[PDB]
Parts: sequence; structure tokens; C-alpha cells
Amino acid sequence: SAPQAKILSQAPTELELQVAQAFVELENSSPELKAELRPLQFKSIREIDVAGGKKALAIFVPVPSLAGFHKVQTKLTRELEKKFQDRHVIFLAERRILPKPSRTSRQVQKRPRSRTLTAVHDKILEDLVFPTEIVGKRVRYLVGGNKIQKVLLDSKDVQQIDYKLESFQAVYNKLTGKQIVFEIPS
Amino acid sequence: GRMHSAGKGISSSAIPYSRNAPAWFKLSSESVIEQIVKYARKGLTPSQIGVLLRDAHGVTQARVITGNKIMRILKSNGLAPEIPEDLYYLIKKAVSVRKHLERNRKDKDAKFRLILIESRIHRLARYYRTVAVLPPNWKYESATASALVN
Amino acid sequence: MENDKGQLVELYVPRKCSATNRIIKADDHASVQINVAKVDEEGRAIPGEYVTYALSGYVRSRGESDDSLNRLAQNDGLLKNVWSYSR
Amino acid sequence: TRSSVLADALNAINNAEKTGKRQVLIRPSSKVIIKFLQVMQKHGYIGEFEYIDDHRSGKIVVQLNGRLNKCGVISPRFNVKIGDIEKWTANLLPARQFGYVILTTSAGIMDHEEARRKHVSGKILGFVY
Amino acid sequence: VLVQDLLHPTAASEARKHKLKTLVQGPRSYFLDVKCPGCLNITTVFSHAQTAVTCESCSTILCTPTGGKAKLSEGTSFRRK
RNA sequence: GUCCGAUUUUUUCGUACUGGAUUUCCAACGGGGCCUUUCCUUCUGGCUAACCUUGAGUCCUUGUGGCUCUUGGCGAACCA
Ligand SMILES: [Mg+2]
Ligand SMILES: [Mg+2]
Ligand SMILES: [Zn+2]
Repeated sequence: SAPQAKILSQAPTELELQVAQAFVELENSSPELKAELRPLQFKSIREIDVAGGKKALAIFVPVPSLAGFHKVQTKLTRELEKKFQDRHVIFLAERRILPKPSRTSRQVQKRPRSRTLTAVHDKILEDLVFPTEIVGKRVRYLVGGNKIQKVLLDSKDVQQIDYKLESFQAVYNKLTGKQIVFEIPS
Repeated sequence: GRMHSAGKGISSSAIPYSRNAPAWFKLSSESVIEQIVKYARKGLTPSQIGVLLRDAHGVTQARVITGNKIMRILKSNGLAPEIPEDLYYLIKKAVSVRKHLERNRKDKDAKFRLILIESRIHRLARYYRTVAVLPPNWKYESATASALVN
Repeated sequence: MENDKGQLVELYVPRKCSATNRIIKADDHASVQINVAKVDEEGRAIPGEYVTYALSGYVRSRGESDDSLNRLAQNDGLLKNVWSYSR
Repeated sequence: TRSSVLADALNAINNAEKTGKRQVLIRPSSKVIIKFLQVMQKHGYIGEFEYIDDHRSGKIVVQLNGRLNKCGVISPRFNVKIGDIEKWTANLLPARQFGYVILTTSAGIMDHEEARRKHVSGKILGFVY
Repeated sequence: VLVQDLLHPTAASEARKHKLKTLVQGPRSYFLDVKCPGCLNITTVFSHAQTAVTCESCSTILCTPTGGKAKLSEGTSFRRK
């Protein structure tokens, strides 16, 4: 019934639709790009300023979907960056966060560990770099009081985010409030 | 340190910093599960299952590569045992020791060791009763013990 | 130590060791004071003027008085490649 | 078996100070430790400290800057009424002019100076000077 | 001694420590892909296998178990990963 | 600004007391609120959407019940 305004949930906004036709562009490539790309819509995008003369794109995928977006993440992110100069592309599955239950803010039926602030923030970072896993973290409490979380990314295939690395920081910082710093094996 | 020995050993495993991975595995959870159940129906314990999977089938762990620890899978498939593997092997053990006592009756060390093992069994079963995996009463009986390990 | 009207009371302010920031006691007679020479335009050691560290008795007695002293020289430049943080 | 964890933490620090070191290792890493370490850094009795992510409970590397005499724990974490902070500070602090007795109040963990201001109380964690 | 980079131990010393005593504990064991010079079966094993591992058929034997690192049976190949 | 012993001891020289709202002029500190996925949970009051609903009306490259007004039900969300 629709190739364009369909491949996305809820109507606003424009930059999305702009991206949407970038999605239907690849959809004209039947056996592969038309295959596992029609099930993959997204919820929303937020633009964010980076350190250089560009900006990064936070595409908020749902959750059960995030599996498939990952399988195309390699190709799709790159083709997106071809059709978008001055834009770093990152996929961020939006996860629900539940408040730490309280005598006030109470909710029956427990509260899974995955709806945890610190647990979701922990996944945001996993997705905010997608390929290349992490081999360690640190947290530095600076002699004046403030945390700086050092993330240690693999040496394998970092090439796909070696440059975005400077941008990933501002993404995280916008979402949460905590400052990142990345680094590599030696 | 040790519970019943006076030993202070640290010989343990060492699980890797890697809740995901391995990049060389390539076999999908759904597949490995159907191998676990294959073995569990051929009468095999979680311990000695993940021993085969760690060895011949190059599957490092089960909580990774499937998202679920082995016994949890067996229970879902209704291949949950009657009493737990620890409790079991303890009860089997205590049985055999007693069976040795019954002919060699001067083995005072034997008797001593039984007192240790059966302490363990009860301590266990107590906990297992506490978290609903054994019925409120249960308790390990010696006279009936040989039966429970068949 | 101040007072009522900010005036500097307290008989004397003691040295602090330069490897442990620990006060040098008036009777700490294993506490040492090294004085190293600054050198002007090539060779000639500048008289009167020193680069100076102070090493407390405890550091010296425990035999840390060389390694610690070494870090101190390399980090005021006086050494290249001898001390090495990560070991 | 480990019992206090905030005991063995403060001890290592205490021990490492005495022997002239300017860095410690702290396994394992409880939040109570860090909040304590925070309180202990707010007045610079320690320097920078960095969490280490084992996939477990943690480690910590604290940098020492001398001037620490004793960072102590008090066990059991006694109940302190408001006019009893006056009494602990009397007992386990060097002079009226400094030092700290950090607590646990419902208003978070804090040094006794602070609780004195916000007018709060609870259990006692230990002390620093 | 007295002052050192705890957060950054050397490598040649970190490889000298015990399995559990490094900066973050990790396994010293690996995995081998092992076949025999007759058959074409890529049977992947574990460095310290406790079972007499074989190829899928042929009643052959890849390794014998021991008190530590398994013993690759005679003439057989292996790449480590 | 003046009680009051006013201090090294010279003249128009300096050691406890009170007044102070708001300056953006630095500092510390403490109380109360919000926003950031976060006032939840119970109840009641308010403002009512949507929702089928009776009755009068149109539109459709399709009975599509889409749109409107009309009858009385039922009260998401939202605020307190
Ligand atoms: Mg031990
Ligand atoms: Mg005992
Ligand atoms: Zn073979």
C-alpha cells in the first residue's frame, strides 16, 4: 500500500523520510537488499553535533528488530554515509528504562535487570560502536570529583569506526550525562 | 578455605571477559541446544555435557552462544532430573562408603569420612529445601539411600 | 598554623620528604638532603645553584632511596630512560 | 570468608601508606567503598582512583598522596543519634580542628562535618585523618 | 617498588603471573582444529580436552587426556583458534 | 554609625558592638521545587478526547463507511 511513508512508525519528521527513501533506494536490489530490509523499519532519529565540521545520526531502532538491523549494519551504515556526507551513522536500539523501585515510585511484578538504568546505559555503549566488542572498561574518579569512563575496543576490524570514535563520545554524552573516552589494546 | 578438608587450594576455572563471542564459532544457539538435548536424552549430566561441548564440539560455554545455562535448558525440555547433580553424586558417594563400612567394620577412617560426606548432603538438601527445589520434608535417609540413586 | 589575628604562630615548619610527602623529624638523622648541580651553557656546573631533593629516613632504610630518587631525577629531566613506571 | 569489604579496602590503603607506597590495589569493589573513597578524596587524603571492570565485583587502583594517617572502619556499623556524633568525634578523632567521621545517613553517605550541617544521622562507617 | 603503574603492568610480566592473578582474570587455554592426514574432516578440539576425542567417524583418535594440556594423537595437524 | 579598655605611642595614626537589601564581586553552605524514558501506587473531584451509538446528510474510479452535523451512553489521556 506504501513504499515510502510506510517504512517508519509515527509521522514526524522530514529527515526521517529523507532517510526513508535512502532505505527504499537499496530496496531496488531484489535478491539481497530488498530481502532483509523491508522488515527493518525504525522509530525516530535525533541529530547531534560532533567535535568536527559534521554531525552524527542516531537512528532509534526498536528492540526485537535490532537483530536484523545488525545483520545489515555493516553494508547499510556505509551506503548511508555515501548518500550522506558530513554525517556519522550509528544505530541505537531504544531500550525502555524503569525507575529504581521505591517506597514512593513502586511498581508490582518486580522489574527486570534489563530495564535498569545502568544496564541500559551499558547496552547503549555496546550498540554505540556496534562491531568490535569491548575487552575492558575503567572509570576514573578525577581528583576533584567526576567520572570518565574509558572504553577499550578490540583491535579487530576497528576500521569501520576509527573515525566515528570522536563522534561516539558526543552521542553518549547527549543521551546520558556521563563522559566517555575510548582507547585500544597495546 | 575448604569446607571439610583443611585445604587452601585455588585451582579453579577462569571464565573470559566475553559475554558474546567467539568470532570463529558459527553454529547458532538453536543448533547447539538440539545437541545438548540429544546428549541429555542419551542420559548425560550438565557437568559432563558441557565437558563434551567444550572438547569435541568447540563450544566454549553455554550461557554465551545460547543465552542459557545448561540445566535450565534441560528443565525446559522436561529433561530435568529428580534430585540435583551435586546432591545426587554426594548421595551416591555416601552410599558406596557405607557399603564399604558394612563389611570392613574396623575402618574407623571410613566411618569418619561418612560423617563428613553426609554432613555435606544434609547441608545441601537444607538449602535445596529452602529454595523450593525439594519438598518441605524430604531429608536424606540412609536406609532408603541406595534406592534414590537409580 | 594561624591564630586569632592570622599571625603565623608555631615555632617551625618542617621539611617534607620528596618521595613520600612525610614530615622530616628534627631527630630523623637518617633523613638525607641531596643537592644536584644545574649546568649552564655546556659542561660547567653552576656554583651556588642546585636541583635539590630530600629523602626521609624511612625511605632510605627500606632501600627505596635509589629507585625513588631515580624517578625524581628523570621527572625533573635529570635522567633519560633509567626509571620506568610500568614494571 | 570476607565480611566487611570496606574493612579490607581501608586496611590496604592504611597498610600501603605506612610502607611508603603511593598506589594500592583494592579487591573487591563495593559501591560503599567508592562512596567512602569519594568522601576520602573530597578532602584529598587520596588522589585519583580508577575502577577496573572485571566481569565480577571489581578492583580499584587508588593513588596515595602521603598525609593520610589512618582511614578506619567501625564495625558493627553502630546506630548514632545526632548528639552522639559529638561523642564519636571526641573519641576517635585527633583534634577538634580537623579529621572526619564518615557515616551512612538516609541522606546518603557523608563526612560528619556535612551531616552536622544537613542535620542528619544514622550508622557509622568509619573515620579519616 | 614504592611507585608503579598498577593499571598498566608489563606484558612479559603479566604473562608470568597465575591465570587468576592478572589485571582481569582470563584463561590460558585455546582451541585446535585437528584432522588426520587421511581424512578431510575439520574436527575442532580443546587444549585440555578430558575426553578421547575422535573424528566424526573412522573410529580414529584425536587426543588423549592428561593432567593438563591434552595429547594430540601422533600424526595430526592443528591450527590454533 | 556610636557605646566601650580605645594600642606600638606620633598626631587628624590601630586594637569587642550594631546596620545591611540586593549588586554578579568572588567564596563556602544549607532548605524547597522541576527537566533529562523517572509523581509510581490507591482514591476522589474537574476538564473532556477518542469510542462504538440512535437520527438527518453527502463523497467514493472501492460500502471505504470515509466526512459532517444528531440522540445517550462509556470516561484513554490530562490537571489537582
Ligand atoms: Mg582463599
Ligand atoms: Mg567448617
Ligand atoms: Zn581425522
